[PDB]
Amino acid sequence: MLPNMRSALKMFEQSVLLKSVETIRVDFVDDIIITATPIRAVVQVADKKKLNLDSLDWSKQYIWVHSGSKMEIGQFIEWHGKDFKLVAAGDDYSDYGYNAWYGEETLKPVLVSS
Amino acid sequence: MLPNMRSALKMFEQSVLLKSVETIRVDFVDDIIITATPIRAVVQVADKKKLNLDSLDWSKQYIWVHSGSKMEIGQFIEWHGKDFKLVAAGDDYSDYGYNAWYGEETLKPVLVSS
Amino acid sequence: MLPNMRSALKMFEQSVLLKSVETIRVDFVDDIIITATPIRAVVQVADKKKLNLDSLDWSKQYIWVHSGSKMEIGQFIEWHGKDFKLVAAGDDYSDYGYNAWYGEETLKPVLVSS
Amino acid sequence: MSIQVTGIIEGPLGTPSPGITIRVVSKISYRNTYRLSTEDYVTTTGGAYDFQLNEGFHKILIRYRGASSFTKLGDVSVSDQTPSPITLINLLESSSPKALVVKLQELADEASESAQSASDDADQVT
Amino acid sequence: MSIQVTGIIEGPLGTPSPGITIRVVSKISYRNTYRLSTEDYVTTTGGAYDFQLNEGFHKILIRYRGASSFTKLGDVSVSDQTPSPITLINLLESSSPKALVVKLQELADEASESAQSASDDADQVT
Amino acid sequence: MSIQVTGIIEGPLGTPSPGITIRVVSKISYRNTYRLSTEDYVTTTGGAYDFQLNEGFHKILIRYRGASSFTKLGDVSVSDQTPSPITLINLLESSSPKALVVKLQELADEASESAQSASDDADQVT
Amino acid sequence: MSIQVTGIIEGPLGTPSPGITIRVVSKISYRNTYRLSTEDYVTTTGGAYDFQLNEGFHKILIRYRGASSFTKLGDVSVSDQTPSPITLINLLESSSPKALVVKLQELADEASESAQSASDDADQVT
Amino acid sequence: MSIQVTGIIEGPLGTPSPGITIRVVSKISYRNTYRLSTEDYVTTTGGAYDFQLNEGFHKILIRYRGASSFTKLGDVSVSDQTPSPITLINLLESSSPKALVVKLQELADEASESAQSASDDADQVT
Repeated sequence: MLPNMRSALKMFEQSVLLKSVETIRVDFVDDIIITATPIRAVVQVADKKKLNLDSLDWSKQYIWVHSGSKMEIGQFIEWHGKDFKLVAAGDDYSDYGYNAWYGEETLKPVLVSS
Repeated sequence: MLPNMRSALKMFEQSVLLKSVETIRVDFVDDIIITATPIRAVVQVADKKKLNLDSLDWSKQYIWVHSGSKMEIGQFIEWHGKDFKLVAAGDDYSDYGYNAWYGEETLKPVLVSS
Repeated sequence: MLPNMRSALKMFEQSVLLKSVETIRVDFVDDIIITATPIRAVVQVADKKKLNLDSLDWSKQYIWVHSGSKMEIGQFIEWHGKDFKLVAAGDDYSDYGYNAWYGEETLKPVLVSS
Repeated sequence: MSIQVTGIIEGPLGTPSPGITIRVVSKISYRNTYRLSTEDYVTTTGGAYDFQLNEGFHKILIRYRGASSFTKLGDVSVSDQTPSPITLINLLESSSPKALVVKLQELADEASESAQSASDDADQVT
Repeated sequence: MSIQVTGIIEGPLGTPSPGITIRVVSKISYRNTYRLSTEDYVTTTGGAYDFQLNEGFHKILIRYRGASSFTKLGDVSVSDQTPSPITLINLLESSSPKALVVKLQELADEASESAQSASDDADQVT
Repeated sequence: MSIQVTGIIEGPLGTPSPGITIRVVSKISYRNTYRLSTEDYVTTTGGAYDFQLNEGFHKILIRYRGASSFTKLGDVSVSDQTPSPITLINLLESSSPKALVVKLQELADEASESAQSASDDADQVT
Repeated sequence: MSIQVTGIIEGPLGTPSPGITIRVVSKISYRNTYRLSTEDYVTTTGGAYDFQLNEGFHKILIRYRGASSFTKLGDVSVSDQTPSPITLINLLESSSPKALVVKLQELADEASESAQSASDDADQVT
Repeated sequence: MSIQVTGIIEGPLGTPSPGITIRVVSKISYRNTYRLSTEDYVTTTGGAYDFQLNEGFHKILIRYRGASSFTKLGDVSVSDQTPSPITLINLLESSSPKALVVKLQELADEASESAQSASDDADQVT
């Protein structure tokens, strides 16, 4: 019997939107439909969000979510005001009943429907 | 009496296929027969699967299996939908009754029989 | 009274062969006599044996033995099917009654007598 | 004999659009490496395709008329053993492996017939 | 037909071994046999193995009296015509991808030389 | 056809030892025997052994009465046209690299005899 | 005397194909470094090889007629002490070590025979 | 024949030592002796060691009255002809790979010088 952290994930839940992009192109012109779903999750900070140095300073908040629902990389997660690309340090205890990912705020505005 | 973690490995088991490739070549043309066996194992994530940056982004899931059966490097392990090359951070407590390995998803489709 | 981990080493023992090479040369032509002894030891994996990248991939298993008998660097240890050069991360608690070493499988075949 | 592949364009190939077009480029090893020979086929109503095909290495492409580019259906190696009345989706599954060199060793049969042709040529003199 | 194998398993010391567990498993979707299809056979007294094996591509494993894992002898491939009364050793030596290809190469060269000799003799008689 | 071996296992001090067990494991599968087909034979009184060995290829290991593991005695490639009343030592030596040092000693030996011949010849001419 | 190696190609050398071919390249130190002399030998039916061999450093290669390339059986150093009626698989095990420089010191025997020739040439004058 | 060694073990202070445990272990597969074959001997009163040592390549280890590990004095090599009544020290100094090779070099030079002297004397008489 595979251990299932699922029940150990409900208490800490939070509502959040999980979107994915399925890019569409004709004659090499970019359009992006969206797929958004209300999914369960839990959020903690992932890399303490610092200020990098460049020609202009920039900063991207990091969150790392858990959920009972599967989360592929090429998906975004919005919880407060800015979606996070599910890019890094993710791991799928899918057979153990959940999965986790870090998150990168896409400083672009949130993909509502396009 | 060498300690034997074997009994401490059964509970967490999972069915999985263990394959190996024995390349065959004539006049330097590549063909690959396959050897697949249903083997016991246990799977956890190994390196939290991130998104690397390149001309095109890519990502390879990492799993690290244990089993009572010996697992050489040049072998793949399929558990859900994509085999993993048994490449890294592996260790053989063979005399202690099991062995472990990290895994690299070969983004190639799974080697059924060729 | 110096503490002596020796008795805390017997349970985990294993038979193993400890060899050393005493190179002999005339007119700068290499020959190697061997000295092999059956010695007590205990084996664990040392660096989880990975697959390095080069023109051709290669991998050398790592083991790290303990024994009550002294083990100089320029010696090999065979336990299953391939001797290991006693190269790295070794330490001599000789006054404490044992010593330890990492091991490098010499992909050369095992030095039986030459 | 040369094969005749036919069916209804369907599934991963796409909707049965009654204007869909296919394109086969054949790699006929001509003198030094090979020669690519293109051929474009269209479809009747209901997304129906029906066309004969020569033997050898064929790369099949699919696209709709008025579309922007093709879609790589993929390679195939039609040999003297593939079924004749077969659909395209089915044939696409029998892609070209690197057994071709071993198939070269079919020449033994040719060898034998030459031998027999020599034999039944020499004997008549009596 | 589905060939049958007879042999007497002999340890290197002239003492047969009765309790050998041989495991034949198939990994090709071949007529009346499926991928990864397993089966066992236990040797009778005198260390003599006999069984009819359905043809296809079958890899064979051994387990001696008591063994943790399974020892892999190889992977035979049996076709429609293949010597019926055969030991398993001459099955594996004569039927395995490396050995199969190399036998094919051997045969191709033999036939080619035969053809050349026949052609030259025909020329000499003509 | 199988070969037999009789000998006496003298200890390094010219003292025999009736407790050693000699194990052979098949190198590579050969007629009637399979890969990794182990077998062990206990020694008899007086430090002597007399046992039958099949032809084929075999790792040979031994273990002494007080030993814990086996010692890598070597590997032998026995076949037909080898003498049937052969001891184990000579079989190993005939199918293993000659030890460096025994060759060196034999060289020194023939050298010493030649040198003595030369010196006595110089004495005789003088 | 020059040796004569013979046997039946078995085991790791491969199946006893009735057409298998071998090739020995001998490194005869001619003037400055050496000269390589090739010689190809073929086999009779049943995979049987039988051929004499000169003394010195020989590299043996194996391949089947109609195959794509050789296989490195390996080096060997046939000396004046290797057995004459020996199989090839057995001899391949007695590969060339770097004792050759110690072997060069067998010139002591030659020196002695030269000394004895000088003595038994000088003495007769009386 | 198998030589016998006899001496009196002496501590640096003129007092013999009775309780010495000498271990001889061979490490060459040699006639009537096996690789890694061990054997012990305890000196009797007066600190006198005497034993017939079978020949081959034998490394010799000391353990004094009470010692954790074993001191390695060296590795003798004994052949068919070798001085029978000999102490162990003159065995090890005169039989060890470095010493064996260097003795061979010495002997070869001696023989060569003898040969040249004989040839020059023969020329002078002729």
